[PDB]
Amino acid sequence: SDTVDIYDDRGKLLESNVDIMSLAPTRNAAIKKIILDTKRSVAVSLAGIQGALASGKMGGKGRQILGRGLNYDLVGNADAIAENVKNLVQVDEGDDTSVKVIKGGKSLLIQAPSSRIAAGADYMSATTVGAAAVTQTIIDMFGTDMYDAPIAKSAVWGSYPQTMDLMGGNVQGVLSIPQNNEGLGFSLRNIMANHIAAITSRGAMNAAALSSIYEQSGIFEMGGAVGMFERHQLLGLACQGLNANNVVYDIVKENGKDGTIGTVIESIVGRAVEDGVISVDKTAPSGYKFYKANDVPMWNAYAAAGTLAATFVNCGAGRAAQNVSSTLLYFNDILEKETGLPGCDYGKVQGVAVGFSFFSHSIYGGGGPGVFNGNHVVTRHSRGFAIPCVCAAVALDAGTQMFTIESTSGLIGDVFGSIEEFRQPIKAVAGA
Amino acid sequence: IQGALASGKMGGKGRQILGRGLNYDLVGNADAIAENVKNLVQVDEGDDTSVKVIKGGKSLLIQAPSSRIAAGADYMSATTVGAAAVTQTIIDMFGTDMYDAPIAKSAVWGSYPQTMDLMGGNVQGVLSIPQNNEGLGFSLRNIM
Amino acid sequence: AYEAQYYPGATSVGANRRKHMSGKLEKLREISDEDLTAVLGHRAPGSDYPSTHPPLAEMGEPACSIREAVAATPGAAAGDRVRYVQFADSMYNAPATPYFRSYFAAINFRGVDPGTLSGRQIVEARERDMEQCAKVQMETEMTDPALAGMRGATVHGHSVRLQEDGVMFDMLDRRRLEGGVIIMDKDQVAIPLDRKVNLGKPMSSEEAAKRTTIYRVDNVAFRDDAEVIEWVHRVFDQRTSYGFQPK
Amino acid sequence: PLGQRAITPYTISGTDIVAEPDDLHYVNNAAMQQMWDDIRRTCIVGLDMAHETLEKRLGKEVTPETINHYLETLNHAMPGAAVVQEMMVETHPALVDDCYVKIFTGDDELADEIDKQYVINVNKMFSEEQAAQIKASIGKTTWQAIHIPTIVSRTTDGAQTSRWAAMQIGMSFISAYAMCAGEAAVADLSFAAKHAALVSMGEMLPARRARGPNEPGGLSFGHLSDIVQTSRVSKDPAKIALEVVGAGCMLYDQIWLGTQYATAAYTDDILDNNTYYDVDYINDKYNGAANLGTDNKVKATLDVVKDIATESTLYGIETYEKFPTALEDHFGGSQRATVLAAASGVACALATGNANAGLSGWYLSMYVHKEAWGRLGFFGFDLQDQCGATNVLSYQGDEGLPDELRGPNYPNYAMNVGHQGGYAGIAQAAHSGRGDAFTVNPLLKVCFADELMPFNFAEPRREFGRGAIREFMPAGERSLVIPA
Amino acid sequence: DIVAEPDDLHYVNNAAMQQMWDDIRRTCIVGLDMAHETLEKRLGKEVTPETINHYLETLNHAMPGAATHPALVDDCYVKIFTGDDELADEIDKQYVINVNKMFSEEQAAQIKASIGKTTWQAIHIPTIVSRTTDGAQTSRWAAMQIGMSFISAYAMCAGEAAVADLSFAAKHAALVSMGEMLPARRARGPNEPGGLSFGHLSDIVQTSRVSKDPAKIALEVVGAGCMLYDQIWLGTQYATAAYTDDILDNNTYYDVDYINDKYNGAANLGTDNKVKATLDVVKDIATESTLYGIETYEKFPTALEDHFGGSQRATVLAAASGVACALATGNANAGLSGWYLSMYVHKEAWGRLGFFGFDLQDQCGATNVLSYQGDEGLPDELRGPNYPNYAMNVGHQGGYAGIAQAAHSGRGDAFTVNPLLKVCFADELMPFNFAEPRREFGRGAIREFMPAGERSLVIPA
Repeated sequence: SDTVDIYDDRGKLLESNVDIMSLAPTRNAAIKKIILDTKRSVAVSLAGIQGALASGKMGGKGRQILGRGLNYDLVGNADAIAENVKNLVQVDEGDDTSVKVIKGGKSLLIQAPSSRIAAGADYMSATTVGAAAVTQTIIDMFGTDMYDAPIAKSAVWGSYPQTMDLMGGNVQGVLSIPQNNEGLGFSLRNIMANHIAAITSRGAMNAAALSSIYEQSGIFEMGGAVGMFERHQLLGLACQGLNANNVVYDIVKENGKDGTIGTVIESIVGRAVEDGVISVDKTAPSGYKFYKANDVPMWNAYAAAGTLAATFVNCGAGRAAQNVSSTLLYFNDILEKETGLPGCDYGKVQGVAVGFSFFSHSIYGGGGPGVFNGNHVVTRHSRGFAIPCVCAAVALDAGTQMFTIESTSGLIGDVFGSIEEFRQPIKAVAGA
Repeated sequence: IQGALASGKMGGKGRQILGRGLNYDLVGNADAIAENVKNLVQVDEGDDTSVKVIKGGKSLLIQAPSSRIAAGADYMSATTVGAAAVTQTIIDMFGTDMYDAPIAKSAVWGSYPQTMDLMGGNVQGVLSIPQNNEGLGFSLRNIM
Repeated sequence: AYEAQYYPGATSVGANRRKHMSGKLEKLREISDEDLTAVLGHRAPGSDYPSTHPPLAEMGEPACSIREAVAATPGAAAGDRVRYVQFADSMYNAPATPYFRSYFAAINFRGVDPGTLSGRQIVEARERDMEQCAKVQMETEMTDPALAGMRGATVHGHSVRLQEDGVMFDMLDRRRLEGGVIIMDKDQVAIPLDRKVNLGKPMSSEEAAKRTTIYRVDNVAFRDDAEVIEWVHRVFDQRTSYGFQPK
Repeated sequence: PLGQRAITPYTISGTDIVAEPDDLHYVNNAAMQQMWDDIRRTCIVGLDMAHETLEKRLGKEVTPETINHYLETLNHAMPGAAVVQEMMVETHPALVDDCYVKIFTGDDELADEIDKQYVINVNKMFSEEQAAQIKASIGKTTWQAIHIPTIVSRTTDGAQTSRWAAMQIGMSFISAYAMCAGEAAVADLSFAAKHAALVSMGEMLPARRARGPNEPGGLSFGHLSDIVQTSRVSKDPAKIALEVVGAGCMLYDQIWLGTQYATAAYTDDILDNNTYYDVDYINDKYNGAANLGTDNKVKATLDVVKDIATESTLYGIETYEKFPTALEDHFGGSQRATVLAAASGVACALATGNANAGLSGWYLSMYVHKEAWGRLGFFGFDLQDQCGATNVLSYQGDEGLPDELRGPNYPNYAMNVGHQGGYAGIAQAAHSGRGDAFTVNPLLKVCFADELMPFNFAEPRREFGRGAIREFMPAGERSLVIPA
Repeated sequence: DIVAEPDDLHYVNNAAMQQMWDDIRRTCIVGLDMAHETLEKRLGKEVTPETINHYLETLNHAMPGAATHPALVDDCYVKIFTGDDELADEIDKQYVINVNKMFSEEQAAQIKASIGKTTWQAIHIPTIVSRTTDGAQTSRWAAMQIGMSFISAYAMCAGEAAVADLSFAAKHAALVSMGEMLPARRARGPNEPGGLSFGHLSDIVQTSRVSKDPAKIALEVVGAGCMLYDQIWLGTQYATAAYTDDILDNNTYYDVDYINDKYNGAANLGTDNKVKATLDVVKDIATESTLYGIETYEKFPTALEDHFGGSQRATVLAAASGVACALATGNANAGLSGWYLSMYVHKEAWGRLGFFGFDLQDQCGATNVLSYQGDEGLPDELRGPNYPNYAMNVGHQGGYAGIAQAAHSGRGDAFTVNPLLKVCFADELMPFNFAEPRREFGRGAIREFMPAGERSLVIPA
């Protein structure tokens, strides 16, 4: 039985002595609500549909159906579209279904009912039902000709069904299609770091925490937490993401003004030694203290918490998002050198950082840290202890990245930052 | 699983891993494996989880909890939780050396993760893997 | 509080690895700022520091706790571009190593991006930050100027055997030995410069073997330091055993 | 001066050159493979996002002379040659001669100072309204045409065409713009060159289908109508649509699916005769609607489709019954509905401007043919044709699509032969009747508007016939590295 | 011996590279026995060896699309092999592969015990077909061919329900493909280098059939795996990966000497003399292998200079250690643990490993070796380049295949994971020589390999 305390974005106490078994993705009600909202919610770019109907550009990248432009007025009449799409997406009368128009009508947010999620085998019910409801509204209540209907449909859907993705469509949610899963249960890992930092309004404690929420829900869905491994994952979820006993924020406030990676390592090894987690196994010649782990899930929790703390200290110093290609790597490498114990995830997050450095600093097409998710082929290996740091780095940036939050995630950010349990993940998961 | 462990035929059609035969009786004490897998699959005690044994102890029927379905985005976290629970029950009841853990794993999981499907693992659900869908929402119409 | 021991080993190369990780390095020579900026090569020497976004006091920051808790570097507070310094280190007893410069830059400097190749070692930071990091690397015993010379591309020579006067075989020569002391004119990028930068006198071969951080069967064999092989075996046994079952 | 066969030697439609049906297959004739190789090896990446990352994040000056330097660096680097100094292995020059890169811009002022040996200009390759449409479509943007080796795509697959591109793009930027050869700028450039600004004609397919990406299931009908450049060089819209019919029936019904009857959909001229008759019929009836022009078109109503499609099919039925010249093959009676349906579809699209009008004409054609003769094609023929008439003007999930975005990965069109080429021709005919510069993708009209291609995309059927009699030279052959 | 420049060894510049990948991508194996069970049970026709023979002359000459170009397509034939000698002799000697003839007695006994009494046909479609589009229509091509050959040879009409039952029993009941479908990003179809597992490439090469020294068999699979997986699936950058200048051979023979010195002959063939795999044994052999190779590099500076980049130093030390540990224990994951210990010991000895990402597969390497988590645990015989760790970056997979072969070659096994693949490529009529792959690239870099799939006869000069 492990009983952590919970601290918020600013290191104030939220809920004390919580059992870390209650923080499970399969046991915590708030994580269940968060992932059901990620399943049931989808975003509509009404201005995108209007541009597709007018200019004829739809169905993918650099495509335009020329000659059949439909001069419609979607942004101006956005509110009536919102009640009409709410009428066609709901199952019963006002069950849990909401359609909210935002930002003066350029966008829509569609919450599918909870019943449609439990009526299908996965999460794409929300995407398909929302896209079809929008298509049916813009056809029936703006008066589309019989032969003009497929243009109005492919203004909303993409090249679907010819491409298995709605490519060029104006309807998408946070989760992508299940055919785009690298593994089994990877559906809660198709969530790029720009989406997480856009959702939490570029908070760095909150983006890391909510990516921990998504990553450990994905890990439990993989069947990678059964028996004692469940405790091994939940200890890291408490310590790294969910700010257990204020450890990460305490280390950051200790190493804010002058701190480097080395001072973060000194703080975590002092905390590990003084808490009785690790002890001196043997002492070599020249007095090199060889260390052993009394609790290996807890030592991995400390190495994960130190990984996120070192991400904070090494990215806030430069105000750059690119440092977590190397911050994770060299934190875990100096941590292996310092104690003799293996780093976080027994080298898995170090390997993830190794490959992340190569695709974020070379001719191989990886790009900036803003586009990396748990389903990415490079960063999938660590069991949810790497991508929180990537989302924190993206939220911590100050404009040195062109593949930025706004350009690839403005729609998702401005629609999903309207939800309280998405801007404030720790306060939801703690419950205060 | 017993034939896979003794013979070495695991992870696909025609595959045989020679020399790593792990001789063990699984069908003889299938009740014990049943309560152990009920312990590892379940979220909490007395939930919507029931694994029951078939005639002769030749098979058992894992039903994952409703919460492992609610807490996952798709349908077949049940397959992975059941396969991992059976694998760890086999490891806990051998006393096997950890250099013979992968054999006892791929006898249950098949050739996954190298193959996108399990492909030879004795853990088998009704619906196909979500990557083996035809379109958006066709995973629930894959029953022959 | 916790006196970091940084590395295992009672040998000399364990001590030199600890000296490179800790930063308790002695200064052997001096490079001025005007020609150091010249040989970095991202700027006109003795000019204004450029920008890639407006400074943080002007364009503001989000409401972040990490931003309000981590004080950004002066080189980032002016919104400088992120530019780089990189080196190549010989395998014939160079004082530094591509990992161990990365360890040096990680422990001793705020907001850097150390990157280790087999022959390259890069530090990427803001302008005023990488200038200090490269300055501390160049003026100390950590860089032997005959051995650990600045390349920015076409870096071959970490494993190529040295010349008769102890310098790497460079396919484009930044650094030349003649006149006694080592001198260099180009930047790390392969473009020439008008000014000549003296570095200093190179270390001798025995002093290079004393100061190095490479286990070499010529000088300090890796096989005879059982203290560090025990470290490798312990961390590897822990990795394998806890990847089977973490208990 | 005597002889017997049991098979009619097919003259390629519109040409005097003739080939028997068992060397118009994609194994014997070489251009059948070469056109698909040119579809494979080609990808297009966009330069503006890469240029502005070089601009703001390095402080580097982007200018026409640096761009000329960058394209000469890339055009050296592309044929598998070393441009950044690591001791890499170079592909041999004699195996790799078909590699080049060429830009086209929406800004003519920028297009002037870039070296004309690396520029495909919109003005020199299009007419005035064509160029105005394409410059207005692509904006003032800079794009570039990537063509990787034919030997590389021939050896491994067509999914390496975007990856060899992004791997040899980034080395070119590094060598011509003096980056670090590995730093945080190169990731931005090479992710622009691989998933941000990359556009490729072949898209990904579901895993239930046992093929991969950049395979002709992903190549949409509008994409293939944009690939073939008959609309660029000729004015008669029926000729454009039937050239697309021939190219589609070759690349879709013979390569993407393997009794090889469907060669006759572009052989022996039945398809043309019918299309020229009903374009004359539309010009006589609907006041010259099917001539080139935008406002002369009739609105796509149901009765217009009914009249045009019914009249075209009764003309085809009367032609066949009057001279069953193309009949009497051992597996006869199929490729008898395909040509009638293609004629009716092109006829419906050339009058209305709507491609789904052409589809509805196609399915009306199959119904009229079936209930005139009491038989419809071979065994597996009217899966889609019996489905299709209700699937064209729908807007459901897996049903609603314009022809223009449709392709062989469409659910009805996945597994049956003899259908997709007529769909490509219909999607072309919807726009060639109004003289559009492009149908769906304006990038691929410009990208394949180039004469250095070993294939000639001006007339694909002329090239099929030209290769069918062995004066076509392909590109991906291992000429030197094998013994003699 | 005949070694040449690395310039004419790159895979596009070398014929035999291309022809062995074409041979692997054009071959499929189809089960034949339960089609005969269908024919016996509900077609009323008694299958005989004469009917089998007539089926073979129908199917072997039908490959070029007959009832394509006869001349172009020639590298096409269907052969049979059975694990049941009761019908293996009545079959014609021009369409049969005897497991007894091509193998030794105990290897043939293991093959027959693995497959039982079943009959399998080995199908090789033309190379031009596999070069035109991807090699994912080998299944569908051979499917239509064997369907046409049932309908022709056994005299049924087309279009019957029993013919439909035979149709499913023929081709999509027991189909053995080289690889399977691929996940999200690199979503290729079957019979691609991503799905070709390490046991499959161990079984495809046939040095285990024709040699008794497990070191040569292991290093042979190392060379074939390096070229195929790295250059084709991931390419390049010093492409001649660990099959030139024989440092890896020297380290492997030294390791066999060390194992047969310390342990009681544990590296020779035979499963009786195999030491059980503990961490101490892995640590001992892996550290001694790595320290020997490092001392060879630091002792001979010209070899430290010739391998100029750290990636190939790390790969040749790790592969030698991995094949050593696999021979000593008979366990393939012991070989993987030796590989990753060699990586870590090399890194700490020299303070430098590889090129930014050459350590992705290695830091999460040693921890994933003995795991039994879902996507983390797999025997090295079943692993391949589709494995989550090994998916995307060069320089590793060849040693990964050679380790699995070294495990199942140190104990003298007949096959690594498939006997169907082992017997299927045990026919010498292939253009490639799978018995000795690394000699054939010496022939393919000296312009002495004559592949098929060329189109010279149908194009002008």
